[PDB]
Amino acid sequence: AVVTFMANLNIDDSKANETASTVTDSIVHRSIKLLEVVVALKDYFLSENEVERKKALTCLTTILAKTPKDHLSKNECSVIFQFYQSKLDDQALAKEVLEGFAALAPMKYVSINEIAQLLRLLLDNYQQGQHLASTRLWPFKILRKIFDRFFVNGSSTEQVKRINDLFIETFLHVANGEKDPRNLLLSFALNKSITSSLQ
Repeated sequence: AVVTFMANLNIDDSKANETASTVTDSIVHRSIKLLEVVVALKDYFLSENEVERKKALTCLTTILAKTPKDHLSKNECSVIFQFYQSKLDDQALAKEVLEGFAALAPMKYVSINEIAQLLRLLLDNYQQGQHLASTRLWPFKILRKIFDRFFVNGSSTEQVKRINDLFIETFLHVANGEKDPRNLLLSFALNKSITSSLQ
């Protein structure tokens, strides 16, 4: 418990990769530290300033990404809640929760409805891609992972069909405003893949 507390105090000093490796190794080895770290960080971002909130969220997303193999299904479902109420209550920090969605996506203990709730909510309240280069850049990343993991027809379309059609408009949701080449490559590659993959 003391190790988690000192790591959470030191991350405020921006130790960068020093604390990330230690926290991820501890989580992997113990496989029970996820609840301890989330409850320890619960009051960490409770402060009014958004700086503390995003500094906690970036490391939480990093440690979630580095440990996607093992995670409780009920805990997995509980993960989404605080994130989308973080979307709803506060703004100007949703990018970190976008990398959080990208990190929690590879987890395969997701119910048929929970992934449906994710895909429905991710574009509705936020409306990603309104302005600024990165805010329109990350949505391509998150859609790339969500396509590569489960949206692709790995198991045909026995129960995924509901996402398929709507996916079209979210790809259209952030479009007609990309000028830097890397977003252009993202759009071209995803469209080329989706022409063959999608029915």
